[PDB]
Amino acid sequence: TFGTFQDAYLSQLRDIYHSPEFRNAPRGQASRERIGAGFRLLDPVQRHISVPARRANVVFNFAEALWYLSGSDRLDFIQYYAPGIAAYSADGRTLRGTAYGPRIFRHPAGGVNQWENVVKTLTDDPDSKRAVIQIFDPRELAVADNIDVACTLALQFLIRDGLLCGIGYMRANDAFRGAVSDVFSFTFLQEFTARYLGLGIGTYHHVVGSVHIYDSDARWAERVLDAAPGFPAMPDGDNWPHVRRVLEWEERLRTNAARLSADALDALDLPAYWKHVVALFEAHRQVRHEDTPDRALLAALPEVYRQSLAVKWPGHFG
Amino acid sequence: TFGTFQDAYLSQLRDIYHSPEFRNAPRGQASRERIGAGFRLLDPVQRHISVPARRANVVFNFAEALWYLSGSDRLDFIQYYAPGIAAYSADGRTLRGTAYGPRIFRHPAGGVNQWENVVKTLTDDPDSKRAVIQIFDPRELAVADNIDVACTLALQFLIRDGLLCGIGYMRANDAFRGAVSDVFSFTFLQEFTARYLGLGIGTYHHVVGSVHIYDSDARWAERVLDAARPGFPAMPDGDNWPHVRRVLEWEERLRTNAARLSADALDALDLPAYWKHVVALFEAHRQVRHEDTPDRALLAALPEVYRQSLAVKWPGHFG
Ligand SMILES: Nc1nc(=O)n([C@@H]2O[C@H](COP(=O)(O)O)[C@@H](O)[C@H]2O)cc1CO
Ligand SMILES: Nc1nc(=O)n([C@@H]2O[C@H](COP(=O)(O)O)[C@@H](O)[C@H]2O)cc1CO
Repeated sequence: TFGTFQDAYLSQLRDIYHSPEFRNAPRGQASRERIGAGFRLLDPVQRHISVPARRANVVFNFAEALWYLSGSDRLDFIQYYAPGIAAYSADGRTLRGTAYGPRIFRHPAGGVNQWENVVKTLTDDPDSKRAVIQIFDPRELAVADNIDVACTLALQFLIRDGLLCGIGYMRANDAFRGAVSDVFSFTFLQEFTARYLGLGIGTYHHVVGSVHIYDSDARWAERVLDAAPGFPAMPDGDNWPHVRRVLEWEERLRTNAARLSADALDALDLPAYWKHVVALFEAHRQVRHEDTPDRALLAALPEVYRQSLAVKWPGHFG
Repeated sequence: TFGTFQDAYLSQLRDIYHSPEFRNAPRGQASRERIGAGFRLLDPVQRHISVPARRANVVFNFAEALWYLSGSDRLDFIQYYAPGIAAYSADGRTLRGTAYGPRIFRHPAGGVNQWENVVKTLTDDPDSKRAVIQIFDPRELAVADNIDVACTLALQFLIRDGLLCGIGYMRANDAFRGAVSDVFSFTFLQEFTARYLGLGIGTYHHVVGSVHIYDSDARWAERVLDAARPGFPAMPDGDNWPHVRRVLEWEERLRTNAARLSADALDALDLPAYWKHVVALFEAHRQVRHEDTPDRALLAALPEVYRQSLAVKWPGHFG
């Protein structure tokens, strides 16, 4: 049990690095591995990694989470934030097991909106043990040479003592890279669902069949291990309308069809929390489309976001 | 980490009974509960509970595991061994989320045989992290007033250092009743698959979202904790499918009382000893359920673990 994700993250990293149960190479990828590893987070909202050596990218974090909420399988959206992700796209325009959006909101086994069913289930029976969103699909193993098989099995939500608790079940997780965005996204969905239901946030449990550090990340992992402000709360109630507007801005900014000044960002008809997210996308637009870094944009952000930007793009925001 | 399932079972039962995290009533069923609970078993073949006050039923345990291997959703098969399982059947004919057989061998999503796909995946890439059998299905929550939603999410197998390791992921598990048969069946599947692949048996990991004791079982759970050996036999090496097919033939004939076998007939069956003993369990159960003469010579030839289970479960017949 840990207070924040960062504590759990570093502890797990040091477990796998120092005492791997196995060294092997699934699909030719040499790794240090532990089996059946998990942890419990007391404050899932504190979901960010702030160790400068890790250079955690809060823009990608929100982008992935919102990509999931959009229900999209499209590569163009997500690869703009994570260029290496195209390696998992067979067709060069969609992602398959990597795209959790369709798994949540239109699962290929029946075309089911599981999020809605979870909400209904917990509304009809608050104590329910059945409120599960399945991610993995039985057909992913049926075809050979599949380059993108879902590594998350399911996400479960439970209301306990008036608080929404979350559990992520994974068959496999990159403990150094992927875990950072996976735990961010799962706890983001947990918080989002809690606000929708009018509940407080409980604990988050993470459990994984194979947790591993790829040997190709060993140097960077070592640098993070040698190294050594609060994440803001999402506003109460139904955030879908705000998410819809944020997604409109995301696309306009990503395609460089529009740009927002510090004053224009503050003028947006959005809660402060979501204004800052759009601000992250404007900052990312400045990077990607080589536009002038706005220091006034930077100064208005929550400190956690300022730090992430300054460390990730020090030439722009340092 | 525990050596045997009994050690893990008793430790967990004590945790939930005496130190529950929550008290609630999902679907109106008052319970003591802990969230995010699991264990590791170093010796998954030792999968049985022998505490007399628990009255663990080894015949049901094998019947459930074989019911799964048969790929069947039929109620008639399984309710013969566990009459109370009828409560989860909406049609009096089949089970839905309780029936893991079809989920494994012809999953609702595509009709996929996931066991075959797991074996192929591990054959092509021994180190694979992908060898998962999905159990749960997204349509189960879309069924209005569903009385039988799968509580197992998935089973995963990994080949590590020449051993097959197993992981059972469940959204919910009854710590008193269900856990006994679930861990039996999952470790049975694990062993069966290891033998088929020519591997030794690795660790078994059990991971559960909600682990609970129902208040209706509190008195019995207390008797077990207040009350608190011989080894469980190993399944033969190699491909056991042919033996399983033969055992399922005998299972059907004995259950329907369409056949019966004496102790000497059982001993002379053309099966490995391990599987002969399982057929004998079914013959013993037939004697009980169809009111035939108990064969004490049958009882005497069984492994001690099975003798004990029969003696405690049916003391009037085998005590
Ligand atoms: N969300 C994810 N988390 C992750 O940790 N991964 C990583 O990508 C790997 C996919 O390779 P396998 O299908 O061989 O497990 C996982 O083992 C895991 O290390 C991938 C995704 C999907 O992009
Ligand atoms: N294999 C099983 N193990 C189990 O432990 N169960 C128990 O049956 C309950 C089913 O009710 P829910 O769908 O409300 O979780 C589970 O919570 C669990 O307590 C049921 C089955 C299938 O009949």
